[PDB]
Amino acid sequence: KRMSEAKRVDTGALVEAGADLDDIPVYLQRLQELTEEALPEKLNRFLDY
Amino acid sequence: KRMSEAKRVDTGALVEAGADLDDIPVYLQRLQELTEEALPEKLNRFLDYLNRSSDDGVTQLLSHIEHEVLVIEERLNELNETMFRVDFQPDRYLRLDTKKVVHESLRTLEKAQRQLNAARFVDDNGESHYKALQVLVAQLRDACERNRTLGAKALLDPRFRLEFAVSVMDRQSGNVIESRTGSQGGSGGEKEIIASYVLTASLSYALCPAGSRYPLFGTIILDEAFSRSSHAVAGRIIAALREFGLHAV
Amino acid sequence: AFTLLNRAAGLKQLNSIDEIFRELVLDDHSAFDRAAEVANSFDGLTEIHQ
Amino acid sequence: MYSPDELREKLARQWDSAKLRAERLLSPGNWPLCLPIGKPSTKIFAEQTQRVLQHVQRWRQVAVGHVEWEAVSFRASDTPVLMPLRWILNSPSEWINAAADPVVSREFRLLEGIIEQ
Amino acid sequence: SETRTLQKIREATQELLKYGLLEEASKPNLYRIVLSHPEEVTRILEPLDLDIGIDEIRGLLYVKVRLDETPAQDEWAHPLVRRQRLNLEQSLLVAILRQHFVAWEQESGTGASQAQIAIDDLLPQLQIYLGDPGSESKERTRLLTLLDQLKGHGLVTSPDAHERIVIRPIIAHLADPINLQALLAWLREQIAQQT
Amino acid sequence: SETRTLQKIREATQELLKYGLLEEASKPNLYRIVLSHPEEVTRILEPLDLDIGIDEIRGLLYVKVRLDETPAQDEWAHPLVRRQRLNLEQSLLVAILRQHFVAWEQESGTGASQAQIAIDDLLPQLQIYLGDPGSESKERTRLLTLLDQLKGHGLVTSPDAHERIVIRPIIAHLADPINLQALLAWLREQIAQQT
DNA sequence: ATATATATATATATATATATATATATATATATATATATAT
DNA sequence: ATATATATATATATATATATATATATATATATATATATAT
Ligand SMILES: Nc1ncnc2c1ncn2[C@@H]1O[C@H](COP(=O)(O)OP(=O)(O)O)[C@@H](O)[C@H]1O
Repeated sequence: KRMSEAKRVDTGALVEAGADLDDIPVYLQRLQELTEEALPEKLNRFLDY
Repeated sequence: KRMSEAKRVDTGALVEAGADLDDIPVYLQRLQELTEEALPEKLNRFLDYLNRSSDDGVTQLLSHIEHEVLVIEERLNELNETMFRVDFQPDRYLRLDTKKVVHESLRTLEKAQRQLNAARFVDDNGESHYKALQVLVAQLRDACERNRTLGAKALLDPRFRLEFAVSVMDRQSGNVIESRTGSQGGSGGEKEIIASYVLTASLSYALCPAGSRYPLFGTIILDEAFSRSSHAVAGRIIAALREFGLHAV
Repeated sequence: AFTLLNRAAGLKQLNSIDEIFRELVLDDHSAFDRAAEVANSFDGLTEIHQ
Repeated sequence: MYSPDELREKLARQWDSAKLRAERLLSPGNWPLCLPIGKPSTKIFAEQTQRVLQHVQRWRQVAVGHVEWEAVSFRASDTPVLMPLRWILNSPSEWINAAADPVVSREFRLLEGIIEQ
Repeated sequence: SETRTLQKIREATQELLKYGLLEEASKPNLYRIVLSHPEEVTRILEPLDLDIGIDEIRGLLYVKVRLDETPAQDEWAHPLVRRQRLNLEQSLLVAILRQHFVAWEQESGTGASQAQIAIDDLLPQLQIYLGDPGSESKERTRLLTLLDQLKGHGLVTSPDAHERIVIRPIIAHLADPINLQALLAWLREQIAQQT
Repeated sequence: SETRTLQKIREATQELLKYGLLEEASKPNLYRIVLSHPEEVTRILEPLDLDIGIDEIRGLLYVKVRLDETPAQDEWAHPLVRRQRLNLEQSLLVAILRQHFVAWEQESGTGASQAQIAIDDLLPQLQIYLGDPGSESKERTRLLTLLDQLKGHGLVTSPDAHERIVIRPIIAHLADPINLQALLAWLREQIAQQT
């Protein structure tokens, strides 16, 4: 259920793999990547610029 | 997976539904309901309104514009006929001429129309019919938002569907000698002759009641006399005015 | 005729014969109004189709 | 443009002739039997668009016998459009189906019995 | 009797030779003539030690040096080719143009030809490498000098009224990524030279 | 599948196309190879609507167009062949070379001995009409530039150690020298009037 | 039951429109020569 | 002071676009013949 919910909101990355107990590693890799960039946490300084 | 997909596509009829087997009958109810009732109803609605729109659709507008251009064709002949009864020069009379406009938009509309005709006969429950209708209506919309543009004018205005010209006629043989102002020039003061003559003739015709050989009303107002013209042009104008029997002020 | 007359009182512009026809002799009767409502009803039909 | 009604009426008029019934039983060479539907032309198609489409709709719903179909080009149409041209009945049973009257059944059965009875 | 080639085939091949490339979008009739007898085109170029390159995804045809029993050695030494050899800064600007081309391809697909960039858009990209002459007009002259030659090879259109250029699809093959790796190696030997 | 064209035929055909005209005395091997494979060469060239003209008396091969017979373009135009209109000075020098080549082919044979003339002999012929340009150095520069341009046209060779050029046989292969004859008549008439 | 009157289906002819080929004008690219500026 | 590079002028040739004329195909009109229905 959770993988499908993630697929619903994805844009461009989960598009490739499916959703099964063998696909899992791709999801975690994407989460690690979107944690490295720390991107979602620039928001309230950029809304100033 | 299947039910999660269905709820993802769901518009909201399955909002309260969950994700486990026991909820399955809820989904099946919607499946059977949609299949049996909703789809036939919507099909009938759409096809019925399209059939109504088929008679009331753009075809009537196109026919109306064709009728208006036909009316213009009619009346121009009557004024052209009246000019045979008088002479623009001591040896000549004058004749009107017209032609069709060729701005490409009209040809595109022609193609869209001829394609739309066939699409009604396609056995698809009105699908291709609707597609062609939308495609054609696109032209009308675009012209409407740009009515000022000459292309939209030609699309919608009967006056811009055709062009006009005038021929010099031999009073003796009735033959044409020329169809152009081959003496135009100077400071542009010569063009006024033919323009003033034709305008005067049209005004003369407009004031003749049904079958009246004369106009019933004879007063005409010309403010500023001949400010633009030279000497002899005024004499020509006044002679023409006398020929039609008006009362100048 | 009883408005064309009023036009005659101010006749000064004679750029083209066909222009003179289109501006003084004929009438306009352009059908922009018809097209607007025709397309707007087509929108309602499009909603059912959608 | 003949609707199925006119062709059916013509077949019934033929049925009025006892000799035609007798020959169509005694001379199976009378079968198959067919009638034309109409002659489409641009003079009709050009402005009778909806009427022609509705006539085609009516003929589309016919099942008895068979209906001939093919595409006819017209000046106002960008491509050829399917049209019906013929309606075919293959056996006396089809002719009786078209006639569809109690007296028709009476005479058909009575004559098919008389020839043997 | 005589081995005269069919007139349409001769027309198409003559045009292809005259310009060295042929796009269906531009000249569909000759392109389809070529792809109707592409083996004929090959067997005619084979006498000349030349070969036909085909890329239908972009609707493109181009001529390429063939391999003789000797693979043309340095193929640019082939007698027929009228132009010189390619050389570095042309390759640099080709790489930048191909970068923009692949960006446009990801944006809207490969087969189309709408990609464009202005003279001023180009100028910083090369200015990175080539330094500043001291005046904007001089660097624009540099860029236009490059573009003239590259148009001479069919890579780009002429500088338009907006001071922009249109990428030609053939760049997909001059910037052949295999050839890009070979050129990267060649650049490494250039480093060795610098060493 | 289909076999390749023979290597030497390909090489010789490409060589001639590059040079337009060639001599057995220059490259006898290619000359003999082509003359032993004329059908193959013309089959190679006919798709281009091209062909070769030869002169064994003088020992020269040269290309020639082989379009369809006499189209409306009697002043022919061919895609692969861009034509030229040599200037009145170039035409004057060509007429001078034509007249002296005609004389040589009588006093020294039709290419039996390659047609020759000295720089100091050509210069007076030009000086008949153009006069003294101002100095001997200017005369030599003028004539040498024109002769080099003709050599690029494949008409003459560079002067030998004795400042004697050699005239290629192609001069005898011009199409319509009647224009050259009229031009020379006009020149001589003008100089006779202007003197 | 047969005759006749009328409807319609067909064939041919001619008119009209659309497609295509060709002729001509214009714009650009080559292209080559010469004159002038700048570098060594 | 000389040589080289560049820019401009002449200028010519080629390609492209657009308009008009011609040829062909399709459609429509008219006339005739045949089939069917009605009346005697
Ligand atoms: N485009 C043109 N059309 C017609 N005539 C022209 C045109 N250009 C110049 N002329 C001629 O040049 C003159 C223009 O008119 P001009 O005599 O200069 O005007 P005015 O003296 O009335 O101000 C006339 O002789 C006219 O015939």
